[PDB]
Amino acid sequence: ATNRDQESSGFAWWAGNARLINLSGKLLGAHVAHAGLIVFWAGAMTLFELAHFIPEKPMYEQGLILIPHIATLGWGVGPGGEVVDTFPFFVVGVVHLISSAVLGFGGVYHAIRGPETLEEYSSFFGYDWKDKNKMTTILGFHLIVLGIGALLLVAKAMFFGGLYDTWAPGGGDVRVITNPTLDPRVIFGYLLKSPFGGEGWIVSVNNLEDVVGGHIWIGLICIAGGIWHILTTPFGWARRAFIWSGEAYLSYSLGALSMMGFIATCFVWFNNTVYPSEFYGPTGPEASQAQAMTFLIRDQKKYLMRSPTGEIIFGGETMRFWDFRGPWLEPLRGPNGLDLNKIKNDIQPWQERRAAEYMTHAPLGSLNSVGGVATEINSVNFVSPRSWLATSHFVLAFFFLVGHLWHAGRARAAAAGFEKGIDRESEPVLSMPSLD
Amino acid sequence: KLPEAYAIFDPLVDVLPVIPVLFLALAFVWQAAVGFR
Amino acid sequence: YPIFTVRWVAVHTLAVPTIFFLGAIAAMQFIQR
Amino acid sequence: MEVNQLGLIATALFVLVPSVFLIILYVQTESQQ
Amino acid sequence: METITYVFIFACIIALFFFAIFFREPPRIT
Amino acid sequence: METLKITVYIVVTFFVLLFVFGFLSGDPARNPKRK
Amino acid sequence: PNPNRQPVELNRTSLYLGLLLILVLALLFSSYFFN
Amino acid sequence: ANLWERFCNWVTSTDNRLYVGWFGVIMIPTLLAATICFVIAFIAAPPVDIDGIREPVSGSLLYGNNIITGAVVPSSNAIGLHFYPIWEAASLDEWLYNGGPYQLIIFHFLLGASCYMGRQWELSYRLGMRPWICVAYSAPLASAFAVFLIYPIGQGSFSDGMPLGISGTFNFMIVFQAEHNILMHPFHQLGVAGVFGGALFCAMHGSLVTSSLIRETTETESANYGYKFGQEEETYNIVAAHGYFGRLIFQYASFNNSRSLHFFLAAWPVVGVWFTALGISTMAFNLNGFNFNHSVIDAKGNVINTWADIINRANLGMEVMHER
Amino acid sequence: TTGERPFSDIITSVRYWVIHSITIPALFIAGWLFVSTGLAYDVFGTPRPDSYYAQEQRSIPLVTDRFEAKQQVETFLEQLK
Amino acid sequence: RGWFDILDDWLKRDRFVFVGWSGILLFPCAYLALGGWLTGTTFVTSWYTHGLASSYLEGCNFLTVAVSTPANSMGHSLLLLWGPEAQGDFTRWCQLGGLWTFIALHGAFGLIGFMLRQFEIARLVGVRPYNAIAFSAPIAVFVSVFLIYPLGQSSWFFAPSFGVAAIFRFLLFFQGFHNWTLNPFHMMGVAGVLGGALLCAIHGATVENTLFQDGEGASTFRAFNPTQAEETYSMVTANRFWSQIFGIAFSNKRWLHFFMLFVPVTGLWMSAIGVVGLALNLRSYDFISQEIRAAEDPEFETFYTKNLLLNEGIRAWMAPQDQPHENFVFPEEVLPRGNAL
Ligand code: CLA
Ligand code: CLA
Ligand code: CLA
Ligand code: CLA
Ligand code: CLA
Ligand SMILES: CCCCCCCCCCCCCCCC(=O)OC[C@H](COP(=O)(O)OC[C@@H](O)CO)OC(=O)CCCCCCCCCCCCCCC
Ligand SMILES: CC1=C(/C=C/C(C)=C/C=C/C(C)=C/C=C/C=C(C)/C=C/C=C(C)/C=C/C2=C(C)CCCC2(C)C)C(C)(C)CCC1
Ligand SMILES: CC1=C(/C=C/C(C)=C/C=C/C(C)=C/C=C/C=C(C)/C=C/C=C(C)/C=C/C2=C(C)CCCC2(C)C)C(C)(C)CCC1
Ligand SMILES: CC1=C(/C=C/C(C)=C/C=C/C(C)=C/C=C/C=C(C)/C=C/C=C(C)/C=C/C2=C(C)CCCC2(C)C)C(C)(C)CCC1
Ligand SMILES: CCCCCCCCCCCCCCCC(=O)O
Ligand SMILES: [Cl-]
Ligand SMILES: [Fe+2]
Repeated sequence: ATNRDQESSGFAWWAGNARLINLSGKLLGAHVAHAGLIVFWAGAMTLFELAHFIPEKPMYEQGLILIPHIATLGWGVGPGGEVVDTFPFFVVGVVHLISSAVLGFGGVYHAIRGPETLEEYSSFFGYDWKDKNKMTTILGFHLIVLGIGALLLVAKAMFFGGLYDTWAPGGGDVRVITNPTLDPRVIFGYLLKSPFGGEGWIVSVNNLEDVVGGHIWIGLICIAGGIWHILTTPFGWARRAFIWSGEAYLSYSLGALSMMGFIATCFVWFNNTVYPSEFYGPTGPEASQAQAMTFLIRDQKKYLMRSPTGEIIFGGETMRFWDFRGPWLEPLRGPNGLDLNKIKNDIQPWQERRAAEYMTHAPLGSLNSVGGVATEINSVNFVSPRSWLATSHFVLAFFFLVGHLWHAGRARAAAAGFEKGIDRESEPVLSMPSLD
Repeated sequence: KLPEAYAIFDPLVDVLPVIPVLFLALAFVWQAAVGFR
Repeated sequence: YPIFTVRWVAVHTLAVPTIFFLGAIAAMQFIQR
Repeated sequence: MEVNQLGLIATALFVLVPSVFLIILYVQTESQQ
Repeated sequence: METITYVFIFACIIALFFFAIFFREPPRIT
Repeated sequence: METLKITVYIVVTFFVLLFVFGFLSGDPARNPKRK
Repeated sequence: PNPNRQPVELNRTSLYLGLLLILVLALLFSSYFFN
Repeated sequence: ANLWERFCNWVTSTDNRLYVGWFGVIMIPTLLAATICFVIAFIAAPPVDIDGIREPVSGSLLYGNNIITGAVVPSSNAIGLHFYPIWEAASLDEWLYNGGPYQLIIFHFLLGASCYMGRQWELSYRLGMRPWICVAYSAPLASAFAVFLIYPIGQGSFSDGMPLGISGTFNFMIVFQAEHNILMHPFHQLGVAGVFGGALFCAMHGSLVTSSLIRETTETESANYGYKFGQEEETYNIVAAHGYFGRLIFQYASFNNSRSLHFFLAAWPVVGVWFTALGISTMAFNLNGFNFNHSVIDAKGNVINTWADIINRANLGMEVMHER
Repeated sequence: TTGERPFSDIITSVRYWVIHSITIPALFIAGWLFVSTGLAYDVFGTPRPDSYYAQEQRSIPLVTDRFEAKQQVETFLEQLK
Repeated sequence: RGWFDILDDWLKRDRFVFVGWSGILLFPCAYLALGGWLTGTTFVTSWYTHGLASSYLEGCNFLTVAVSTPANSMGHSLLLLWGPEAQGDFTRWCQLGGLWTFIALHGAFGLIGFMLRQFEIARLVGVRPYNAIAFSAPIAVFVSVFLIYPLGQSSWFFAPSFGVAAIFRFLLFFQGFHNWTLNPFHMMGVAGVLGGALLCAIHGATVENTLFQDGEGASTFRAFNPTQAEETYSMVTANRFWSQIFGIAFSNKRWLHFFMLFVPVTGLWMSAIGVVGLALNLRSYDFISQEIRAAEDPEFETFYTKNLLLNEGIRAWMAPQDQPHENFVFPEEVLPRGNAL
């Protein structure tokens, strides 16, 4: 029971995982068992969702968040988001469950039975947190693995059946991307766009060619950076800029993950390309514009406005959602805005069906899963999957920002040596001159 | 729905996603066995 | 170690109606509505 | 605006009378030694 | 005179902030 | 409007560069205990 | 002479706190005094 | 030394009356800009067409407002979530009319308050302190982000952000209750538990420490003079306070550890306010509070109202009046 | 402290669980029979799900007089009967 | 020794739960208030007083159960079980709202007993009774809201009903009818509560982050001894930190803890004073100058005028169901709507 009590380790039970900081084998076991937990949730949740999936009904009307992820990859779906077969969903769930059993076995072995420290057993797997070269080597290996994953998404898009394109003409279809955007100007212009209204930063990616080209760039960049970090040591500015300890690296990862969680919240709220409205449901702007367009064709068989910069837009409060772009609306949008005569005599039945269906499913609901306004009776059970994903990931991103602050401060204090409190005989403020 | 041959194990699937949460609880149970040392 | 203490009285005046009420509320959970 | 005019003197007295009081006490504290 | 009164009280509060920060009685150890 | 935009961009760039290069100028060394 | 008389004290911190209380109360209640 | 080392030593100096630091070299200009713009807008800003329907709302003192009713009106609904600096408007009149000052103030304030949190960490590092005061400050900062940034992002317009005024804040509260039923949201209930418990435990801790002060004075002088700044001995008997509080409820409900007690004092309102800020953000993505309308039906199908139905009636009354 | 046997000793004792393996089910079944037999509706005057409204009317039976509210409640209970 | 002295020694004997002389008032009254609330929320309806279901037996949950106030026609009757309204019948007593007055009166005397318990324990332990002084503020809130406010109004009906959603209704009622947010006494109450929460968080975090290293463990909680004479945290370092961060800082620990006492207690007392004003409908509903300006100028619109419109909407849409004794029949055309404004 070495380092498994407060007296030897210095950490209480509620900080008991902090006893794993200098125990590489048990730390690896904790990580592998946790990865097994993640893959287990993926497999089990996919099997649960499939067990409760009605393929005829839309996915967003049944509270699914994992089946839409597989469907966006072009697996088991056809034109218009229709589910041609459900077997690949089952395959994904089962393979994840089995792989999670394997990872759980490895995690339990390394945490319980295997060597407590990996340093004496293997020079390659043994690591010290202060060894900057070994940290950069492990970071390089993981960067190569991440680049391979991005290229796996690319390979799925170009060769293994393609991806679901909601922007495909006729109402969206599974399409093989043959011409990805390799031009660095477009790809990094997405990085250089403003995050505000009408611009939307990388969330405003609106075609799969840009998505696949950006993933080609990301995979190549990650592989190159992985090779670079295997081959090199940190420079002097890097060594003087950072704290080099396990808690410090954890805090850096926590800050990165918090930022990524906020970005994913905005992606699932605004983007309808990598989160198609066929599976995930309409966005809030999408539902409002669908309401305006449907009531317009109702009243013509609504109102129009002029916008701050002079474009023909839907009138009303939905003037705030004039930057919305959707596959069912772009055929109607002309050079100066929504071409009204082109609404009158170019409207297609699939566009009207999409607009009415997206009218009825605005992303508004309650915690007890009651749809509609908060002042309305409980006759409709619909909270949008976009709402669930955005809310949950904002909560997680904020708490991970808090964790980043906690661990970054603690890492700095522990590196400087006052994380346990102020030394009574060497209190720094006493040596400092008084402010006045 | 699941494929039909798996349908007899439909209740088990209905409890599968909750299993990681119990893992968290298990840690406290384990600590309760060791007196929270 | 006596049994009929002040602590026993406080615990049981909070405990006996608690179980009575819990049984009542469970029987309420099986009301047909 | 058509306010109550007395509000002005009210506000002024509400500022002046207590604050002056404190100032008096403070100044006579500083002159003691 | 209403706006004048509000701005005057606010300015007095800001001046009091200045005097409370930079002209405080200094805390002395022991 | 454009002169104001350039002025604000210059001011913001100056302060942000001050922040970034100040935190790169041996900031972990500036504690009272170990360095 | 009366032997029950004692000196009265108000430190500068109490002066600042009392001035803050009076001025903030005046800022709060002035709109209602004007009405 | 060169100018850069002298500047770095001045910036990170603990001998400055107010600490600057690098977070402070961002914090001071942004907060000064936000403060100056707020004071000027609160006194003298022209009316703002917040709904973009040519019906401007007057918020400044010069246009017929007092301290209570004055506000900096949020930017126009026609602006939405668009970035609206001064140079993006054709004129200063157009920028003022569309609520540009609100955007300037809130962006500068959010940046300055984030750097205030960073500056709190920075000074704690320079003084050899433990670093987690900034973690406690992250709860009101999260609340400010929720009401000024996250709720506009979820609803799609900075016109739905909280106005910078007292009556505007009340308007924000009432419209929020109308649209989201925040009172029936458990995150807001956790926030209310956080603030009520924080006030309770603040009064409790203050009264227990004041109750057990050690006699060092006479009846003719204030007891606060019994404490010397920087004295080594404790100024109150924590054992006597623990004995009192243990006899008040029972012995196991009383903290004998002052460090555990002060951690609890930090943790309760901070966690509660974290949850209420997250509640505001999650209702920004329209995940609203519990509905419970028509939850009791008789045998014949007639709805039997509850208190939740009265709440929903009030919410509908607010809803029909805040629209158009 | 205070001369009472600690709760940790009692809840880990065999005899405490022997006593409380009978009394607690008896109280639980007492509450269940209080609700399920319908005695609670009669004791507290809470209307049954078919007893909110009279068969002919759809008016809420509010009491309107201070000193005849008892007779008013009884009249409502008669007209639903 | 005399029966009084022997009883006094028995009542103040050290045990797990202190009894004292105040226990004779506190324990029965607090037990009866809590038990009455649980009984009412579990079994007792509000059908005859409010036209509402408010018990678990009717199908409500924890958020929506309440012991509701008596009917408005009861007036300010004590509604005793043996009184002229219930005439000894427990069932009619429950149906008429007698449980509300039971809980309110027993809770009031229980709060009196708890404050006397604070005084008694402070006397025997030997500490100053500042906890009782601080507890005067919750008592002031309870007396102003649950007793003084309905006594100033028409009946017990308009007091808060003892429940979660019923309290939420009480909040919305005060907004719609009193404009209680505009009241400066409520504003000082809000400042007191939020400042108390801020003081709690800031003082706890400051103490936890200025601790002296008194132990070798990385968990600092075990580095404290209750009987130690030294301070466990550095007041000098905390003062320096807050002086350089905020401009000002506490330098006197005794003044700090008195201030922590003072802020929420004063806030709650101010809010109680405002609630007394609302008991007589003496509210800060409006500013007369802005009313005149809005009457003479149809284009004048501030957030205060929008709040007045929202209050009018609350009143007209909630009054027929929240006040069913008045028999309010509001046709659709008289209900205020934004699209007719
Ligand atoms: C994702 C969650 C997670 C993971 C992976 C770990 C992992 C670990 N913790 Mg830990 N912990 C956690 C959450 C977690 N913890 C939480 C939430 C708390 C707070 C209560 C703690 C508190 C805590 C303390 C206080 C300590 C640890 C310690 C440890 C390490 C040694 C474990 C040991 O010897 O236990 C032995 C326990 C057992 C043998 C009991 C059985 C446990 C097995 C592994 C369960 C397996 C079940 C599963 C179904 C098996 C599937 C197999 C199948 C695939 C074939 C280990 C790496 C210790 C440490 O740091 O060591 C130095 C230590 O002292 N933890
Ligand atoms: C990848 C993420 C990550 C990792 C690896 C760590 C790792 C660590 N953290 Mg950390 N932390 C994180 C994220 C992370 N943290 C985040 C996001 C926050 C902000 C909330 C924190 C806040 C935090 C604090 C405040 C502290 C740590 C500490 C620690 C150390 C010991 C942890 C331990 O034993 O916990 C044991 C685990 C528990 C006691 C369980 C906690 C239960 C959680 C809070 C509630 C879960 C609710 C759940 C989602 C829903 C309900 C479940 C249901 C069953 C009821 C360890 C190095 C400690 C430290 O500094 O040690 C050096 C410490 O004091 N962490
Ligand atoms: C993060 C993952 C990870 C890491 C770093 C390690 C690291 C280690 N393991 Mg371990 N292990 C893991 C996961 C991991 N394991 C899992 C999941 C299991 C369950 C199957 C095991 C089961 C296991 C056993 C039973 C033993 C080890 C041992 C060892 C040590 C020596 C291994 C060696 O010499 O490899 C040399 C290199 C190889 C054998 C080549 C491996 C090639 C792999 C299998 C191909 C994988 C392809 C691809 C990456 C798969 C992606 C999966 C991913 C997406 C989830 C070393 C410290 C041994 C030990 O502790 O020594 C005393 C030992 O006896 N491991
Ligand atoms: C998981 C990813 C990861 C991580 C953790 C690291 C970690 C590291 N890299 Mg690195 N790297 C990576 C991937 C990664 N790399 C990849 C994929 C590549 C290939 C492009 C490189 C190429 C690379 C080079 C060429 C160098 C490093 C270096 C370093 C070290 C110093 C880090 C530093 O100060 O930069 C912190 C970041 C900055 C100083 C950039 C300025 C900060 C700007 C202003 C922030 C702007 C972002 C803002 C928040 C908005 C976001 C959107 C934006 C795109 C507009 C550190 C060990 C250096 C080193 O020491 O080499 C050994 C070095 O010279 N890396
Ligand atoms: C700490 C003890 C305590 C206190 C202070 C109260 C206080 C109260 N109870 Mg209460 N109660 C208690 C314990 C207590 N109760 C217990 C233990 C029970 C359970 C049996 C009850 C059950 C109960 C019910 C069922 C009801 C009350 C009610 C009341 C209220 C009005 C009672 C009244 O008018 O009596 C006045 C009587 C006295 C003050 C006694 C004075 C005795 C004098 C000093 C001695 C002289 C009397 C003389 C000897 C008798 C001669 C009579 C002869 C001439 C005919 C009041 C707030 C009523 C209520 O809340 O209505 C809403 C109600 O209906 N109580
Ligand atoms: C660059 C960093 C940013 C700088 C921010 C500057 C913030 C200024 C803080 C307030 C200074 C004035 C304090 C006077 C009072 C003063 O000088 O007090 C100083 C005093 C020092 O206490 P000691 O312990 O030294 O006093 C012990 C005995 O002498 C008791 O009398 O501190 C306190 O009592 C703190 C509690 C009151 C804290 C008051 C905060 C109120 C904030 C503002 C509220 C009104 C706003 C109205 C808006 C119109
Ligand atoms: C270290 C540690 C820990 C942790 C642990 C862990 C975290 C683990 C993991 C684990 C895991 C992660 C596991 C997993 C498992 C799994 C399994 C074992 C599975 C299997 C599967 C199967 C058998 C399948 C089946 C089927 C199919 C085929 C399909 C259809 C459906 C069904 C389901 C029927 C804790 C915290 C406690 C604390 C202390 C120590
Ligand atoms: C896939 C995709 C794509 C692409 C993308 C990309 C291309 C990306 C990249 C990205 C990137 C490329 C990023 C980057 C980032 C960075 C960062 C985020 C940074 C950070 C930094 C830091 C953190 C620092 C800090 C500091 C300071 C400030 C000072 C001194 C100290 C220190 C060092 C701490 C697109 C959209 C087209 C389309 C869709 C899909
Ligand atoms: C009124 C009246 C009376 C009285 C009575 C009494 C005194 C009663 C009692 C009663 C009682 C004494 C009852 C109890 C109840 C209880 C219950 C019903 C409970 C519940 C619970 C629960 C449900 C739990 C919860 C929880 C918590 C809070 C935390 C954690 C989590 C959970 C959720 C588990 C007399 C006859 C004298 C006279 C006439 C009138
Ligand atoms: C000190 C900070 C405040 C700065 C505010 C500056 C406002 C300047 C407004 C100038 C508008 C002049 C427009 C000229 C023509 C144009 O280019 O649009
Ligand atoms: Cl409004
Ligand atoms: Fe304290």
